[PDB]
Amino acid sequence: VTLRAEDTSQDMYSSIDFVEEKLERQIRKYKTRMNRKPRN
RNA sequence: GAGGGCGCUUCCUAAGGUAAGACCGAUGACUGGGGUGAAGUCGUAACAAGGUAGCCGUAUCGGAAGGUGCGGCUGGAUCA
Repeated sequence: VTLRAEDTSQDMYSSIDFVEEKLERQIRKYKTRMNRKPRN
């Protein structure tokens, strides 16, 4: 898979914070999108 | 002689002490919860049949979201 992340906050430190946490929650979205190649 | 102040004790008796509380405030080592703020860190849950739909009352096991089970209802689905 390929997935980029050009996102924002007010602070660049807060963009590193909330956007890399957004990468964590993206992999949380990518659990069944990765692991569950069976949906049944 | 009567009566009279004083003569003359007591009654109630103001205050002070006692004891055994109760009330109410202040106060307090450490400590339980809650709210606020970071943007640490743990996590996939709750949201779509939101990734095991849940949601209750209840018992019980988790660091924690939570789980297991008793029974009930859609404020639930593909449509059963």
